[PDB]
Amino acid sequence: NGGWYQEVIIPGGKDRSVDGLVWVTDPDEEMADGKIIHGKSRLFSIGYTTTITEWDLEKARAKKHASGQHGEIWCFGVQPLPAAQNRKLVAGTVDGNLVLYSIEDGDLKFQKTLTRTPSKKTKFVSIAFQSHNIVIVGCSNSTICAYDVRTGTMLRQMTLGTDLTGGSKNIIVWAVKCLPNGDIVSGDSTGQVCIWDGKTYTQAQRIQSHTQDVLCLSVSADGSKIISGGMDRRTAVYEPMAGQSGRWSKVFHRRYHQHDVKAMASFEGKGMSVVVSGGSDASPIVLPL
Amino acid sequence: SAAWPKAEDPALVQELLDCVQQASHYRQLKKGANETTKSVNRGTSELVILAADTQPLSIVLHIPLICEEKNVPYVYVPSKVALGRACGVSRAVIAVSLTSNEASDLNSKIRALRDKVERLA
Amino acid sequence: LFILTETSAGYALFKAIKYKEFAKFDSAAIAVEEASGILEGKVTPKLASLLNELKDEKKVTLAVHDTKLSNSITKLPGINIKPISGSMTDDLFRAIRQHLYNLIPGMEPSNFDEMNLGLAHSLSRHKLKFSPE
Amino acid sequence: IVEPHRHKGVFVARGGKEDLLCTANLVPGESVYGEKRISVETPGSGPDAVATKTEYRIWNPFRSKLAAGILGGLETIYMKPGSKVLYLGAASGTSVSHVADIVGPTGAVYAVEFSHRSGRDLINMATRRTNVIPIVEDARKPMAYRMLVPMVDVIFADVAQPDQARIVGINARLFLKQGGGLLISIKASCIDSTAPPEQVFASEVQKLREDKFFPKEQLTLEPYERDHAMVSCVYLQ
Amino acid sequence: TMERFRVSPCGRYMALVASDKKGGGMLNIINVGTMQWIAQARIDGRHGVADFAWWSDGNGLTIAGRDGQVTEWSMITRRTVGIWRDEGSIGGTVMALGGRNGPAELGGDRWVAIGSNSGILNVYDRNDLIEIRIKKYPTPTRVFEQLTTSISVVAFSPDGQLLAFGSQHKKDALRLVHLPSCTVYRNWPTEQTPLGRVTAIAFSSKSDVLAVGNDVGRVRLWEIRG
Amino acid sequence: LGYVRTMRNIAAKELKELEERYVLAGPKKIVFFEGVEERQQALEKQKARRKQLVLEKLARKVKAARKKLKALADAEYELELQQAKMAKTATSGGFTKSGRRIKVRERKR
Amino acid sequence: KNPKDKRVGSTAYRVVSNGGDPRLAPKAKKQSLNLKQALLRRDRVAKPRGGFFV
RNA sequence: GCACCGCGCGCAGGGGGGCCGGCGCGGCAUCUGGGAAGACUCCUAAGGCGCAAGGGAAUACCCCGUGCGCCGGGGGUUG
Repeated sequence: NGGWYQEVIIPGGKDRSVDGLVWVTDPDEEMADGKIIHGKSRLFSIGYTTTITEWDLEKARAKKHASGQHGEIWCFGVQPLPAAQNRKLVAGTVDGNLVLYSIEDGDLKFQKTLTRTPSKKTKFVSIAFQSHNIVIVGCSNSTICAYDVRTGTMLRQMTLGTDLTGGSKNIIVWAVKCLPNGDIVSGDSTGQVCIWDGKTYTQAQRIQSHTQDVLCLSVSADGSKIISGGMDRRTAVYEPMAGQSGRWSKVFHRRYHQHDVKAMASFEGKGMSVVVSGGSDASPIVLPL
Repeated sequence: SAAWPKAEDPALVQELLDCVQQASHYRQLKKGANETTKSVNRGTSELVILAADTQPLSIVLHIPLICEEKNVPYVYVPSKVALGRACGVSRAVIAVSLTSNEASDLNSKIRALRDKVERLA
Repeated sequence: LFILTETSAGYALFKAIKYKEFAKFDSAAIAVEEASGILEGKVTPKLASLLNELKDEKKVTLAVHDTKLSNSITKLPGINIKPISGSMTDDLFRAIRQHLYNLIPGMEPSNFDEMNLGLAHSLSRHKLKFSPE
Repeated sequence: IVEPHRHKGVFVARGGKEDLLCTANLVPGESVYGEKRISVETPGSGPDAVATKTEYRIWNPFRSKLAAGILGGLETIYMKPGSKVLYLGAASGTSVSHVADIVGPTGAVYAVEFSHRSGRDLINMATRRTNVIPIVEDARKPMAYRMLVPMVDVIFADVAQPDQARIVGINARLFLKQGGGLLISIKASCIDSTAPPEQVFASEVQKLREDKFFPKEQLTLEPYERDHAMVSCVYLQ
Repeated sequence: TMERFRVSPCGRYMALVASDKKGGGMLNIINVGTMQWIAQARIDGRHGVADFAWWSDGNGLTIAGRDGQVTEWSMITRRTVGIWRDEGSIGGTVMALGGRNGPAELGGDRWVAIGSNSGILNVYDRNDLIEIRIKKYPTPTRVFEQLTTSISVVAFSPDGQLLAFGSQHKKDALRLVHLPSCTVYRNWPTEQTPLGRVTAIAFSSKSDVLAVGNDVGRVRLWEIRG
Repeated sequence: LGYVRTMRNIAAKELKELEERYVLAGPKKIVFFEGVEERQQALEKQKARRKQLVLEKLARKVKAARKKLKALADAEYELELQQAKMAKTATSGGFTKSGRRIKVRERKR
Repeated sequence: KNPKDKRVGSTAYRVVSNGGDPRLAPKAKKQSLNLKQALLRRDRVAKPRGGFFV
């Protein structure tokens, strides 16, 4: 409740990094008498390898490893709740193939591969789920693909243009996330933030916000605020424009960090709405949301 | 259904139909189910593209057996009318089979395209 | 510790290390009905004649490695003893079939694999008519 | 002239310009899929000079995965006449007949094939040879033929699925003996068609090794096939 | 560039295709009276935007890109109404949009005509796109395969009774089509009708005069009389 | 064209049979070990003209059969280009004798 | 690390190696870590690093 | 083994290192060259191409104006 006490540090070895972190929290189970068993929360990570690691916070070391024959995993996420005991991780990677791992009953194993891109030069850099069965992935070849997890099919390939600010024509969608009403918010290599329609999968807005590329996004739990953190050490806050629906605009920006803002995540509960942004200056900055 | 190496990505479908149109201008193409079956049986065929919009789908299902016996890659595009006017036919073509030769930029495109089909499989 | 073993012919039970009892069968076309009855987990006469004791449940245990068969025979009220699923029970149901040469002088002093072959042919041709030709 | 090879149950036929592999036909006077066969007698019949007793079916390595391993330098095949082999992926009864002729009448080969047309030809082959039993079931579901398959000695595995090591893993946890044998044929263009095949094969060997096999050897099938490996390994010993 | 544009029929707006292809084309929409940017409509394709057309009430616009994706994009909600696909088009070249008494929420134009690079021009009744949901695979009212080269021009009559579509790359490749019957007129053009290599066509405001201008630089005029 | 197609089918069957016979006549193998000790023990255990003539003969037969199949395949391709050059309408395919490649972009109506 | 393989000329004898990662973490691929940086610094150059120093 | 009044040299090879310099394989945001390339673009010109004969030669290469065809330019009023 505003104390921010650092409890445990579990260090990895030499030549070992951590790129993505995902908690998997089960829903509230109920006993025979009306007592509440809360969700057991398991921590998964990737380390710029082909291996998803599950961490044991009780023993303060790594619990499990899983790996399939594919490239290095660059982004992953846990499928949201609509099933109940059958939840699955979806992981994008370098060479393209969206691998899909299974987690149930204390297990982490490489289940299958949904699809892969035709072009071998498509690298998957960010992933976010719109619903239980629709996965929105950003790619390096200027696309935001929207796959469907059950059959593994492809709903639509959203695209973005060249960057006309410098060279290097391929834009890179560094962070996608999904609003609660269905829209998709995506920060990319131009420092833009695009608002994509949820039903049609076309863009509805381009908001030029940053100068260098937007590296991480965060979306409020009720869908009212968007926080964008870029490589120009800049954090920008957007609220919807009054009147027309689906139109966002940048309320204000400020440079909170001293290097780029590589990751941030939000929390809103028990009288505490924060968003914690960690960058490359090792200082996690907590903003009130 | 029975069309399991389906080409659903529109970028890959556009690449397949562009290579079909280039082979059609090179006269390196066999159009139709019977001519496709003849090219696959004779073994001159480098890649074979079937169409999944066939109304009885079972009239092109014999070609996966001969391609499994002869180790050539087959792939399914969505629309037979698109395949037809990709070849330049003004009819609906349900199966097409594009062949190989000694040295071509088209042969390099064929090798890359069957690599992409093997990525689908 | 009642274990439930199903071979192609009959069942065995090793509760007290060493084998305790059995149930034998041979050479009928109701063997494929037994086979389908454990493809689902339905009522089975050999199952019921095995699990029918007269006293009570004396300790609620029946070790069957497939969870589907376990929670389909949980629902039967004929004996109301509740079974257990495969709690990584590899050692039991692997060692009994590797050391099943010890069992063969007990219930069926013979070689019963010809009806195993016949049931395999019957099931495979049943599925080949399920994909009819 | 016919000699037995180093592998028991496998024969070679030698001539002035050729060297062929062959097996001892369990049904003499009968061929299966159009294969050449040689009639040889044991010596002691000079006045008659009729090749009466032994009929040998020529094993074709261009249609067999296992026969491409034996001519490649497979040190052991883990099976002798009288063993028990589970054949995973029995495509229309091509190699499983030669494996049945290897294991003989006191051996038995359990063929598993999910695909229905190859199941049709497999059962129409398997009617004659009684030492095979065919199972038309998905190999990714071993509890559907757990009643039908007893404990085996060797698992042969030629199935074109990307979770080939997982199929081998569940079938070996349910059917292979302690210290058993595994001969698996790995297809790189089936598992990952973009990586180097050495890397694909090394990842599959590592998956078996964490799946509690012991990789003894790996050899490529590359005068006969393209980008195919054969891993010969033992189970728990 | 500013080469390709379309002014709205109400005269208030004007849309310009932005020269940025990269697997999907956008077009910037400009208020006519003040010459300022007011919107932008982006569609996904392979080479961008083949053509587009404003709706008849003047709000939205239908953008037919290359590789067959056609997109109805409204001006009121300022996002995409829907996306459908031309039947079997390996790549679109031109589009036109006309008639009256169409669907009320899709601009009130009845017919859309999309001509591809093979030579085939599909004509769809726009009351068949509504399944606001658009059908992802509508069927054409009529597929015209009379011209053999890529369809370069297409133009509806302003009262929505004629449709003239022509290819530039053949001498005298122009056809004239009745609506709603979708029948090609067979009595004109004849073998000796001096069309030339047709580069632009234009129907009159009362639709009494067809003007055809060729690659030589000669306009010729034809009274339409029914 | 029909005659060249039948001769090409016969010659392709001959090439397949001859290549099968040549392979049957004449970092490949990897053996794994648990440790350097077992590897060195196996290395201790490793420390403990007719075919040339007939294989050169089969190699010369294989090269002549490949030349024959390549010649018949080039003949069949040249005849398909002759069909394209003599079609009743303008069909793409083949080079002119000046060297410029024929490509017509009309559709077959 | 791992002992390098020894080739007789036909076959290759190699020690298996998985003794690097017991329970700790898998070692990050330096080729993939430098690729994500090269997507972050595309054509852009660094500013001069420190103060007055050679 | 050579010098038993000496360093060192000729040679077998066991392991690890400087991972210094090359080679091979793989990815590589861009940049450079080539091919293909959009059909508004180029398509060599008001003509060209093909097939089959005929005639001549630097005799491997080619050139020229008869019979069938395929386009193109120009001209061109609901045939």
